[PDB]
Amino acid sequence: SPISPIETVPVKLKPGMDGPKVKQWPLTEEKIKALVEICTEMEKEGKISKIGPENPYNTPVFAIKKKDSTKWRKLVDFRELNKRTQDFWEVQLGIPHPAGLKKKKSVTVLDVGDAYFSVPLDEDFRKYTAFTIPSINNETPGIRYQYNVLPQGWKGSPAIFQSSMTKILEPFRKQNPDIVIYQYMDDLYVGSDLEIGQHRTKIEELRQHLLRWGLTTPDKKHQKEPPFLWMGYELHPDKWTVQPIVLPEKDSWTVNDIQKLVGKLNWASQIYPGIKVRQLCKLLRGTKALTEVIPLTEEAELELAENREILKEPVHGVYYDPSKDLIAEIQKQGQGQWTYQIYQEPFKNLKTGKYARMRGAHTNDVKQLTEAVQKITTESIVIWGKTPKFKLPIQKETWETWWTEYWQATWIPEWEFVNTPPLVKLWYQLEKEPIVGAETFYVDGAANRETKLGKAGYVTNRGRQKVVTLTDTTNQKTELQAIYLALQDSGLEVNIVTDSQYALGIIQAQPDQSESELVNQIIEQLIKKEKVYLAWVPAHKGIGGNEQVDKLVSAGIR
Amino acid sequence: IETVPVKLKPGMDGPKVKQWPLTEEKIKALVEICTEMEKEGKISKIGPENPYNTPVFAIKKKDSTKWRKLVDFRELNKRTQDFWEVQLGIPHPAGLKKKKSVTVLDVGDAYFSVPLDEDFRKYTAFTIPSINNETPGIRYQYNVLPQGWKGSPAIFQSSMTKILEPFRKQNPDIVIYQYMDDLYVGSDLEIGQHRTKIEELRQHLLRWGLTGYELHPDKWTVQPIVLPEKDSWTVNDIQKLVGKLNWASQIYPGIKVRQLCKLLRGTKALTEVIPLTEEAELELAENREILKEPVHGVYYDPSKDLIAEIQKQGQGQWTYQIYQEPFKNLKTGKYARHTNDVKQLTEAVQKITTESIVIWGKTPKFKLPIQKETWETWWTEYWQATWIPEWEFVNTPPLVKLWYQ
Ligand SMILES: NS(=O)(=O)c1ccc(NC(=O)CSC(=O)N2CCCc3cc(Cl)cc(Cl)c32)c(Cl)c1
Repeated sequence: SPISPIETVPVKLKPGMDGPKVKQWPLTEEKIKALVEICTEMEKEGKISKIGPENPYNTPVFAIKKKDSTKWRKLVDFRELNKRTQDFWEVQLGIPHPAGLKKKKSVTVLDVGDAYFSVPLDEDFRKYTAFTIPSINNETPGIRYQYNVLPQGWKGSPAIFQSSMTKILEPFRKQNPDIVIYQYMDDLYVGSDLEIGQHRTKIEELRQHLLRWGLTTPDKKHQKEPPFLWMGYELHPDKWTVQPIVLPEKDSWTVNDIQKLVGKLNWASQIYPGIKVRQLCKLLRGTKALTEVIPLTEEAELELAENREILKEPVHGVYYDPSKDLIAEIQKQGQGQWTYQIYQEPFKNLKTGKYARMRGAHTNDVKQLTEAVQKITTESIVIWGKTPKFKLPIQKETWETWWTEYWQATWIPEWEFVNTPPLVKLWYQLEKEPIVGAETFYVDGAANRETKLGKAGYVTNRGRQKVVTLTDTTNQKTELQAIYLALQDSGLEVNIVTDSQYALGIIQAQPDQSESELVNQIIEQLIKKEKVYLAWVPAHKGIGGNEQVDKLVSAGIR
Repeated sequence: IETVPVKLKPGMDGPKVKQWPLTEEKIKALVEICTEMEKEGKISKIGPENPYNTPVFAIKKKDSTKWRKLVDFRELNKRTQDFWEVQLGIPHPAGLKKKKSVTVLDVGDAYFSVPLDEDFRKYTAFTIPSINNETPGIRYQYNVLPQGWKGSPAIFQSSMTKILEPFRKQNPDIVIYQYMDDLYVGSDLEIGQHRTKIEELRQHLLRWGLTGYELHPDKWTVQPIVLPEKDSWTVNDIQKLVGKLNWASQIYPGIKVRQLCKLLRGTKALTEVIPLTEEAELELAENREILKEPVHGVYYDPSKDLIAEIQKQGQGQWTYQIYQEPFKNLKTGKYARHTNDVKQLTEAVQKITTESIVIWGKTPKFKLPIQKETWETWWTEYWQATWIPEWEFVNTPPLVKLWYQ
């Protein structure tokens, strides 16, 4: 195997740090012998060099046998040198997504033989790679070598190799702009739109160019055939798709089977639309051991079932055509679950995906929709370098109402309404004005930090009044309670005045679902209502009936 | 030119900041710009042994087709602060905010002909990412003073001084202040003469390579918190009026509500009008009288950060406050508008920054009423300045919004 003549990459240890010097443990004779055989071969091939004992550095060597086989493998434990080597630049900051690859007429995969050994190591660095095959027992100085190429498991190898591969490809690229090569580890993906003709030719020219730099690769009849499996996907001449997924037939589920299931479904959801996972996830929370069986909830069951249904029979994604548009569609799937598909030509998907995240404690469909739009928008820029035209299940008017009045700044790239129920809508509006001839409730809550007991109640202005007690609450809780009462005892139209900016905040946002049971009840009230007007006053400022509901819930609490 | 030596703030090292994804057009634009600077020696490709990173973006700058490059050195600036600020710090003229006119001049081309200390260059690495991660980022570092790095003008200080010495000598009453890549030039001249002096000054710069847009500070007066006048006052209105009144003090030394307050007692209907006691009107007016007055007792403290908050007010309007200590406003104002929410927010942010530069010579840390991802994906679409302030993201208190209406 050749050792690329290419320029070296200068390497340093970390400032105020010196190379390693960890002592070599004593080995058995068979181990000792195996290493001698392995090393002199590497030495012959130029991969290593013998050194004196003037060099003061050392890294443990070990030798293991073979998973099944009968050869020996040499293990050099670079932990110590690794903790002393500088940091490098991140190898590869993301991986292409298949839905972003342009179609090529013809593509072939090359792989480099012995990547790391084919490339040299900064001279002034080799000395720190010193290792020692010891002699039989303590006696005798051991045999001592150091590396001349990139060692396996050293911190800088992935970066410098790939950095090297780039340097080496740069020109060929230059004089071949219409051929794309993708570098992954020690694979090359090479595609072009030339007829097989000088595709193979052009391949050959690549190979030579590589071989000229000390890099060797397979030849026709040696190279993988499509579909090329990779990073979990399946790549075909005209499509791509995730690698085969199998949901095991199973009587009993352990935490561990379900964790794995959830993982395959998630993965599956990049191209199988409608994949659901909530019910399954629900099972995992507050978890026990991996080996523990979990009884499958009935929703979890309908969910598992509808998932086997979807996976029943293959689905694939298409590749990307830069001369056409990107359309993204989103459907509300339910309990905070969103689903989406991206295509260029109606219904031939490039990819699919889902969004669920609970963003905040209380939220509404309109906020979720636009969070999904953001997340999909970022993904498009990464994958295609442009944002898609959106098609959303929400009227222009609804959107306009909401964005316009919301405190927080918002935006959405080009979209159009599409009529696919469930449609997104606000489930109630607070008034802008006080309602004439509707009862005013002045509500209030108070909690004792010690006892954690609380009172909550109200006083209206037709003299009505009420006060409830609560036994393990908080101020926040007593103040939602107080508003919840005022909503229980008032019928279709009501003005409510609280001094809780907290409840106000939550409610002005038109939440339509929450993690708080209490906040939900408040919601069904607000939806039953017909005209609610809510308003804030600062508490403990002798003021309206506020001062009364105050003393009312204070007596006893504080 | 022998270079000046630049060192980090002891016990910490270079920026390793992630590069936001860029759209195809901005990447292409960056590949051109970058191929050129390289040919001209401004920057050189680097190798994997440089682990540093600073994000890079492409913008336009008001009324221009030419894409232009913008490097985000916010992080680098923090890490070398000791250098640019208290070692080669640039004094800031209190006079500037006084002038009738201030013209702002891009002067960052100056920097590319001063070489960068060889041992520092690695700290200026940046990356041009590629779409769908198909190819590794193109990686570069600077060989010369980079635009947007607070080190550049600190170092270029004395040259700037030589360049301006003639023009200064001849115009004792014009103030010239440099901040990052820009020159602020303010005078009390009629506007024709002003514009004429700025042309004249363009010619000087023009003799050293360097190659306007107009502020009018001395007329940036208060955004006084406003209370309503109106005959007829509902229970609700008063309720609101004391909420606002109430909040107003805390910053406003000796605001009063007692009188006003009495009006409401018992538990009345909200929609019930009520008369007024004209001693309540006495408060109102003084309050008002006060509410239009410089905060008594609040002063720029040079050793503390500046903070800016911005509330969305609908109908294209935005309010904002600059302060160092909550409710101790150094300044407040509004900004007003085919313009969406993000576009306008970006404009307000720039405007406020540049006011903040003129007045204090440092930019504020912004609290933005917007979701991180939206901001980050959108802001460069409208950004036009050559600097970038710090920012956080927040949820406006419901009340703050109206208490500044
Ligand atoms: N040789 S072929 O049978 O005719 C054939 C043609 C095209 C394809 N696929 C494509 O056209 C799109 S993918 C492709 O060409 N490339 C080169 C560009 C980047 C890249 C990255 C990866 Cl991970 C995989 C591939 Cl297959 C690729 C395949 Cl899988 C096979």
